[PDB]
Amino acid sequence: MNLTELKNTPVSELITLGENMGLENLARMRKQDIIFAILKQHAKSGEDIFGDGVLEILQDGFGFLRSADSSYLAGPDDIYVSPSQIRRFNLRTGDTISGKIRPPKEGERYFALLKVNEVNFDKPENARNKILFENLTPLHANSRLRMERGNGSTEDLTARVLDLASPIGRGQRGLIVAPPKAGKTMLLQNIAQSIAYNHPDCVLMVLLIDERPEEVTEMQRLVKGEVVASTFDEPASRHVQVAEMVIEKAKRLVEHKKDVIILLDSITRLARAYNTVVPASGKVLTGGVDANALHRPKRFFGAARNVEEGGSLTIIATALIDTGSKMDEVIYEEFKGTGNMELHLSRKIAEKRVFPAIDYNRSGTRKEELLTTQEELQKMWILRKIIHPMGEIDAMEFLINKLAMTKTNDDFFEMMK
Amino acid sequence: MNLTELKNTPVSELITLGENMGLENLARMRKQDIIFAILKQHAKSGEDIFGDGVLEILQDGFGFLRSADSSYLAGPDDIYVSPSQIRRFNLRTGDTISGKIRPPKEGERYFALLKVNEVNFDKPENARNKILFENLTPLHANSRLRMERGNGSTEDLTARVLDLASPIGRGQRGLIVAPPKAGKTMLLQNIAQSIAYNHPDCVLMVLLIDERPEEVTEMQRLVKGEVVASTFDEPASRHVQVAEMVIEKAKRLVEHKKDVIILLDSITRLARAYNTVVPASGKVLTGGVDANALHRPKRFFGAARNVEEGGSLTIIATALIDTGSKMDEVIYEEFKGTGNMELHLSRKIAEKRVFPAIDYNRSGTRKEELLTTQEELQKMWILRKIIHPMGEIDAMEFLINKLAMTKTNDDFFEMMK
Amino acid sequence: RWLELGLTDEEKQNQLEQLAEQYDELKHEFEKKLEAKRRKITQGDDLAP
Ligand SMILES: Nc1ncnc2c1ncn2[C@@H]1O[C@H](COP(=O)(O)OP(=O)(O)O)[C@@H](O)[C@H]1O
Ligand SMILES: Nc1ncnc2c1ncn2[C@@H]1O[C@H](COP(=O)(O)OP(=O)(O)O)[C@@H](O)[C@H]1O
Ligand code: BEF
Ligand code: BEF
Ligand SMILES: [Mg+2]
Ligand SMILES: [Mg+2]
Repeated sequence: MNLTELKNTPVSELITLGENMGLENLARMRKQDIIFAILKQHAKSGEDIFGDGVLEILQDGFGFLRSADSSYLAGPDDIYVSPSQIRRFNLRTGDTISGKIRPPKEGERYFALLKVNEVNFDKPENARNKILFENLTPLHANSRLRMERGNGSTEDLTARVLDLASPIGRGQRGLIVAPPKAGKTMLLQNIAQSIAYNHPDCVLMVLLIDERPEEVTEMQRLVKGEVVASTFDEPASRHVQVAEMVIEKAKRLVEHKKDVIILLDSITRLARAYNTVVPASGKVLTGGVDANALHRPKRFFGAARNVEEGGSLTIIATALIDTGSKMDEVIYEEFKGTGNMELHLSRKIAEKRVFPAIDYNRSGTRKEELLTTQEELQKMWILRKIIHPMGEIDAMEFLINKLAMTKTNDDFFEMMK
Repeated sequence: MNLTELKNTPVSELITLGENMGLENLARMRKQDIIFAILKQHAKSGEDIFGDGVLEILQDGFGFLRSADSSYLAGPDDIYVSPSQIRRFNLRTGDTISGKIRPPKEGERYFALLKVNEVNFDKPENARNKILFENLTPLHANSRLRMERGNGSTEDLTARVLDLASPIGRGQRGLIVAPPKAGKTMLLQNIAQSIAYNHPDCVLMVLLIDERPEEVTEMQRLVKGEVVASTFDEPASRHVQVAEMVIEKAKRLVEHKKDVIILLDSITRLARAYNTVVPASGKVLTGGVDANALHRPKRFFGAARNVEEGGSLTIIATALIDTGSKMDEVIYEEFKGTGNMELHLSRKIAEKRVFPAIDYNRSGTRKEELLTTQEELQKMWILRKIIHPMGEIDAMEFLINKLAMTKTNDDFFEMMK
Repeated sequence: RWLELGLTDEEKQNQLEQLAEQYDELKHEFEKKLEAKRRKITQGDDLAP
């Protein structure tokens, strides 16, 4: 029996199945131990059990295989793995494992793994002959990501603006600078829809840290991807745990020659969690910030790169400004000269209800010559020269108003002449 | 005999009844043990006894049923419940129980429960087949709360301003940012009166933490609701106890498909109580704050949501600023990007005696499109555009002066054109 | 473990409730005797000044 099958089931179907099995009232307790108990029963009377998830190594040597629907949380759903696997197949933190499991025997409460069927959607034999992550040779953005769908709906134009404001490719670092109440949420939503529609081949992951559960719920069932998130009713331990697990999963997946693109919103809340979870090293900055509290966020942001040997990792993290604290400014200043794809969203345009509010003049992308052709980049330069002397609001006014009538971006370039 | 009957009686009537019974002088001691002793007598010679309250589970397995008029406090008024009930009906922390009780026998001092008559105003059979709280599917605000009464008295206009400044619906999170001496007390009072007058179907609860007893007294007998509060002459244990009990009661009640709306003033004092009651975890923030001291307040604030399956939970917590401490700013900064309904009360307008002092420019509500019609929200946008370029004081001056003559809000929208 | 059911409430559930109440009283009395014997055999003895 597969675990992900009972995973994609709602709680009501689990309740109905447990009542069909004729047991103690299972609807009373957690979905976690609901699945645990129904699995224990169906495995008392049932086949080999099958399961899948992502592995995290403990300091005891053993490992835990956890689910992304539980956002990689500790509980009875986890699969225990022995260090003997981590010696035989030499398992690692963040490996996508899928294999056979069994009930725990006398005194045990965690399902034990039997035989690894797929390691990162690949062969264990081929799991040995792999390349290390930092041992790779990074490179600039080589292949551009097509965000324009070509239909021109009410929201798709938003993505089109990006296609002429800051082109993104596999291996690029994107950083969004926006104050609160600027419309970045559905900005990432439309971006994710477009990159999932245009490229169903690259595995797409999003990250929500200290976000409201409403957006988490509406996102985890609207776009494609293992939509993993971290709500604010948990301490910084869980947030940094999601950070570790998904960043290691992306690292292993690009090591397996796959293009991974990670959507984070926001990087400032994650860095604040990093600060409040890391022990104090004596050196305080302005606003209660540790110098070592930015080391791991810098690692998380710089993990993205464009591999020469194969695969790529592109990160798009959003940053908050203009919200008053000391940490927001110190973090945004520390991260300004890090990413090579700035996207500035000025609230001065969002206050006029002109969406998307994009600061085209203060935005840009370095090494953008390796993403578009000569005439494409030339048209981009000419339009930037045309719109730069204009202000902010009127700039986006002209951009959106002229992209409203024409429907393909190259046609917009043509008509702009 | 019902307990709530003797509960709603003043102390003088209890004294008269005890003297009519011909016993030792009962007026000498607590209302608590006054009711205890008169119940012991009337139950020595009387029917089955009846009682009602909210249940809290102890770490011994048993539970205590307490009263909200005593703000869920420990004392002789409590009803002892055995773990056998918590196995049979599987009782829970925060269940509204009402059932039959008896005097305690030899050596016992707590009234024992006999048979549960109503569990959360519902059937115990139907108390099994229920849905778990976090297992629910949250959603955005779907149904808007009508705060306008339509009479236009001296204070009702205050609520009307909210109806055009930040619309609230079932499941929304409201956070009030106001310095001391800004008129938030009767702001919540008028809001509670309006939502109790317009919607007598949803159970309405308020929360006062570290508040003066005068406001507690004047509130517990002016509006409808189980007005539970926590005065500062008790330590943080009692305050966090009220927090637990009423939040669990609201959770169970929305689990029973009921709309619960919780009024808290203020969230900063409750968070300070949480900080001073939680043990230190080593990590200190600016101002003696624990990182884990905000975890449970964040849980309390994020518990509110709009359920898809049925019922809803809306929280309106007030926050204090500009009072000098480190905790107030760190807490308000931590809670800024949490709530989706900001209400800013600037003291700069309250100093001019212009009530209500509402920062309309710095206030707003996300996902406000799911609460009003197209033309309503359009008129809201046009008026926001009209009043935004104005200052603060003059903005509220114009708002209040133009809402003074017209009496219905849509008529105000019409006349504003 | 399933003393509790439901059918023809008006009198059947009344008798079942009377029985459940008697059972709860019996369990409470047994727990009282248990704790009494416990505190009796575990109380601090007096030996000498
Ligand atoms: N493409 C759009 N069309 C219409 N309205 C929009 C569009 N984008 C944003 N909005 C408006 O902006 C608001 C966005 O709210 P929110 O997602 O909280 O903004 P942010 O994510 O920037 O904080 C909504 O109330 C919506 O009415
Ligand atoms: N709607 C109103 N109607 C009449 N008086 C009001 C109103 N709102 C505020 N006030 C005045 O403001 C004062 C409120 O004090 P208080 O409730 O302690 O404010 P805060 O809680 O902000 O310190 C009262 O003396 C009252 O005269
Ligand atoms: F989601 Be908003 F930008 F706070
Ligand atoms: F209640 Be006041 F604002 F001190
Ligand atoms: Mg947003
Ligand atoms: Mg006050």
